Amino acid sequence: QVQLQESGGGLVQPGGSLRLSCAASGRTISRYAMSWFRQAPGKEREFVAVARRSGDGAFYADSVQGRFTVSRDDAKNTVYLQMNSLKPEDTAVYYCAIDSDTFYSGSYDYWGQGTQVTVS
Amino acid sequence: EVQLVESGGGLVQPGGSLRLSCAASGFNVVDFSLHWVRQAPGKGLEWVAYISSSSGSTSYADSVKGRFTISADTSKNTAYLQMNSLRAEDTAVYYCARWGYWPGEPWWKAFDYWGQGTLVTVSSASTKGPSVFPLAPGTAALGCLVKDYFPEPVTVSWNSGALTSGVHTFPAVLQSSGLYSLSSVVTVPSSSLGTQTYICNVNHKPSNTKVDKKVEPK
Amino acid sequence: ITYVNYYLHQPQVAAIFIISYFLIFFLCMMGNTVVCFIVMRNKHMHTVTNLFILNLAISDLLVGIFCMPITLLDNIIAGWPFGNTMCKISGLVQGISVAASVFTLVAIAVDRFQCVVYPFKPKLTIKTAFVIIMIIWVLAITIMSPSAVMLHVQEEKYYRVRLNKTSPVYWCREDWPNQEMRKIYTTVLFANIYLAPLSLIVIMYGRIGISARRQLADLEDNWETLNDNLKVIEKADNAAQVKDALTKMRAAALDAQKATDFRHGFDILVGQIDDALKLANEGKVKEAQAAAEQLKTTRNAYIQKYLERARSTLRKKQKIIKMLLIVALLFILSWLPLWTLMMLSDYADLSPNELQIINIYIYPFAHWLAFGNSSVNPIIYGFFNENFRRGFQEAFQLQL
Amino acid sequence: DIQMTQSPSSLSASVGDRVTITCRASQSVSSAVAWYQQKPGKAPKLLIYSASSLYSGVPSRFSGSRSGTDFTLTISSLQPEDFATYYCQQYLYYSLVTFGQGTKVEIKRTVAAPSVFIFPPSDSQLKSGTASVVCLLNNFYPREAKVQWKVDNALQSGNSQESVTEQDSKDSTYSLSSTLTLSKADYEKHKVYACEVTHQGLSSPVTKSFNR
Repeated sequence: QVQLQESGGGLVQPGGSLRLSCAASGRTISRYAMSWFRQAPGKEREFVAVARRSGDGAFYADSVQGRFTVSRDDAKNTVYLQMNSLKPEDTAVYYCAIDSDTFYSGSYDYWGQGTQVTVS
Repeated sequence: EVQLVESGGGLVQPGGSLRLSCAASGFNVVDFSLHWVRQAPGKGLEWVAYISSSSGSTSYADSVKGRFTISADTSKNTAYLQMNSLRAEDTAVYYCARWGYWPGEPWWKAFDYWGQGTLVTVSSASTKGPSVFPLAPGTAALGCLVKDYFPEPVTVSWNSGALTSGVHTFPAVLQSSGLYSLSSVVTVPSSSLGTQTYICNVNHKPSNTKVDKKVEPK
Repeated sequence: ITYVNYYLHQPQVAAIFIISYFLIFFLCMMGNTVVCFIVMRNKHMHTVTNLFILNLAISDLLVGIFCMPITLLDNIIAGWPFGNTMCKISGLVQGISVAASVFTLVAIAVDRFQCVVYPFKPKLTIKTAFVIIMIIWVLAITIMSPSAVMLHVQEEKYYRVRLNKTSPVYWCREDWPNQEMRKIYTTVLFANIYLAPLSLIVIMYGRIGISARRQLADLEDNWETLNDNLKVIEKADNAAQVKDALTKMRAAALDAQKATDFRHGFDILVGQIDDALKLANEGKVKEAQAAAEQLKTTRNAYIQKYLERARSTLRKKQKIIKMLLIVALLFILSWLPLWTLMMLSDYADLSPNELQIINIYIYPFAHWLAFGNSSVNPIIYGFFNENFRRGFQEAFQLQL
Repeated sequence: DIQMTQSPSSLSASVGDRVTITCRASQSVSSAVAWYQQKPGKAPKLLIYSASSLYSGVPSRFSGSRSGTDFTLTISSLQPEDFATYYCQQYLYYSLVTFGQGTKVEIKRTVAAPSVFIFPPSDSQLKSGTASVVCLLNNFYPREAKVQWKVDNALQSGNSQESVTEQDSKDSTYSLSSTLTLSKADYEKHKVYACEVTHQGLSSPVTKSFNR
């Protein structure tokens, strides 16, 4: 009974920068962990990053490590994926996800439609 | 140089008796209070007892009151913790630590020097050898299960130590029967499965067994 | 082509103007003279803060001698009767003293911030205060020497003053190459001298007020934790809550001792809490209460005197800070009309009638308020210190 | 009785980071708390005493401070030898000592999903009357994966025991092994045995199964 909507995306030249943002409506987020996944044409829902609860770290995949940064604003119940230096390999549909486990076991149940990020 | 040395820790049956000795060198036990602090395997530190031989004041944790007795003999400059009616949750590594007397820095420096810690194990299990079983398998995992052995120490190697890449030997987990179980796995290329033979050599010194089990694909 | 009499103002308004200027001049002279006499005569007075107060008195004396009578004679007479040298000396001295006063106030506030917020730090010595005063004077010299070095008296041909000798009027104003440089210099001086020190002094005095109040609150809480838990031990029935009461007493005793012979008394008190704690651990409460009842003897003989003396310094320290806050606020409030009038006449494009009203009715009043501030500081010092009141009586009795 | 809560138990950090560990005391003890460092297999070492004072000989990067009943330890530059378990003790009286729950500072690393393998019991083990199936998770960094055993789409509890290795020295990644033990009679009843793994780096659970 809880959904979550994602914004951002579009056509960006190589080396550009995008700030995606997923806001979840119907439930609180400060007690959970918000992850970002990527699905490219012919690729099976690759993990991008994850922001744990405040006071816990934010972890990234090796492909996006050092370039992407996942911020978390609990006032609006939203999480941002600031993408920098967008190479053409980042062209994919980006999904947000919220795992129902407070121990960060990775139990993803609510995803959303995702936003298409095309780089040339 | 001051030094706390613990001794006497050993395997005992539940409800048995043990006597830990903490020998103090460098300093005199008259000028410091000696504390016993235990850490259970996989858990955190917890304070057990203390003695102050200057005033002979002893105190114990609520979990060990009436079951542990702490004494301090200053002629030999040592402390003793007699643990009788030992339960299964008393198995832990016990450290003897030194806490000075009020006032001033010696009191404010709490537990500045510890001992190396002696491990006590309280279980009714008997010494028995392990039963090594194969775990038949880009890359594939392949290992052996070493289960139903006591006491804890056991060593597992692969190809007599020739194979060390990708080898994971998981920590032993205490079974419901008081024995121990362990798994030693290794990730090897799929091509090596058909040709190279893999053997895990398991040595259990307390039971004096050196069974080596070869693992094959199916 | 306009003839103007030697005297311009009406005799009544001129009389009230000159009498007000003479009143503030006499007040400044008397106050600064008695302050200097008090600081020099009594050796116990000499401290870092009192040395900066003496520096403030010297700067106010410089204003009173080289700025106030000259400005009064400039206002009563048409134009500037004095030469260019007198005008440049007056303006330069006024600027130097303003900068010196601001920097001395900042140094005083910084010293009291170190004294209150971080009392563990060593107190500044007299030599350090003296070299700080010297570098403050050097900074004032190097920041407002351009006003003196670049100045001139200009002759205005359209207005001629006569008594029966007619001569074109003269006026001394900063003849900058363009108004842009004058405006930028005035704005940067306003930012460096008025605004930034205002913010620093206000925020630092606020932080001092926070720090000063917190110290006394914890001292009272620790004292009342020891006192009320002692009554608990007397009325306690079993050994579980005697241990709890003794546990609360021990933490308060350790905390109170941390607050800055005095530490020795807390060494004895904590040891007796341990002595009562051993008896409580053994199980029986009756002898632990007896050991706790002897803590009252050391509390009265070693802690009551500590608490009353520790309380005393705290209260006395606020009054000095409050006085320094008042003198800083009155300085800032007195110089606010001058700076805000300069900004309004420079940035806010007003009507020519508005500028005409500003020059006639607002500029002399703001100038008087800033100059009258020099006569305010001695009043604040005398009314907020009993020591200065004693100095006032001693000087008056000696000279009268 | 004086509870000492050390909340930031999990601390993933890299070399050069400034890590902070907070500790909350139930009662208003004075600045009488100590911070100890314990590396695995060794005794604790005194790092901080009196809640602010650095012990002699320990590196100056460690620094403790106190505000109210909140005591915080800080490492300004996390050297590679600063990865250990840190304990927060309160020492108000000799008989009143309560350590904290301990915080394990681990090496920050990129997320790796586990590689999941399943091993059915050997027939040699079946000759003994017991059958232990084992599911292995290989090389996953965040030690938060969850393994669930399904036997004919039935989830069991109380019969699966798992052990995870320490962080690897080479690639700083964890490895886990979960063993589900059953009797031979209880093993021959069912034919399909599966281990299903959920990881924070996994979009969907990885299910490895075998038919008996």
